[PDB]
Amino acid sequence: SVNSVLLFTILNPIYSITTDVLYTICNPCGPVQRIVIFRKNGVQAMVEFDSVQSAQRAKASLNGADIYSGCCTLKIEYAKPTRLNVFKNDQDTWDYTNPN
Amino acid sequence: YPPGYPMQAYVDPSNPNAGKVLLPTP
Repeated sequence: SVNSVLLFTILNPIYSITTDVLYTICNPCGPVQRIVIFRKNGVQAMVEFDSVQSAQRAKASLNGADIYSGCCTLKIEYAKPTRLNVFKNDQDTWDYTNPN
Repeated sequence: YPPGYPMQAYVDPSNPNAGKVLLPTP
């Protein structure tokens, strides 16, 4: 089941993972609409793109890459929600279509 | 985007994103 929302599981997350880091690496793949980072048990993030085609370009380009050398290995799958709900813009969540 | 990145450390014929490094180290 394809989706415009991707789930990033960041293996060996040695460095700080923020919305600015994820926006930086994802938006060249395809336009990013929203980001939500979960920090409870490792680091997983949901990244919502403008379209399925952009999400598929992000998945094809980044799956199995390292954000930084030797760590932060990306496992990328389609997320369950088809849209993200964001109510605040900070280092953990951001909506690039809703400045607050 | 940081010059030179994403950087392909090596090319693995089995896996196009193995060896790919998205950003320089903080």
